[PDB]
Amino acid sequence: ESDINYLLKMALEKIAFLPFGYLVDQWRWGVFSGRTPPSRYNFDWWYLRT
Amino acid sequence: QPLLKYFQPVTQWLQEQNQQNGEVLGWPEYQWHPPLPDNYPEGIDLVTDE
Ligand SMILES: *[C@@H]1O[C@H](CO)[C@@H](O[C@@H]2O[C@H](CO)[C@@H](O)[C@H](O)[C@H]2NC(C)=O)[C@H](O)[C@H]1NC(C)=O
Repeated sequence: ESDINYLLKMALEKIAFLPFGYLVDQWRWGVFSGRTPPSRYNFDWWYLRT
Repeated sequence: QPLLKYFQPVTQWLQEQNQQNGEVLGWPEYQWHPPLPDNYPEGIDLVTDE
């Protein structure tokens, strides 16, 4: 029981972050390459977030 | 380029008309969705033509 408590404590910061890190650079790659023009910054951002 | 050259007169007229009407090109507010018509499932056979 203590091990599950500790593992859920750890997974709230080491697993909830994995979508974020990939999302951040993926968006910036799209912006740099030209696939996200300045008229689609928020559209693509929130598409990646969801 | 040939496609844009072919449609040059219509696109010039459209640009002039949009600038005169003061429209914003593109669709900001990408989240907007039209509201459901009142009593939609059962009020479909009503004439609303001008
Ligand atoms: C984007 O949405 C924002 C927030 O809803 C809009 O700002 C509001 O615009 C309405 C309509 O003019 C105003 O009544 C509100 O007072 C505005 N709120 C604020 C905090 O400024 C904004 O106009 C929208 N932008 C575009 C380009 O559609």
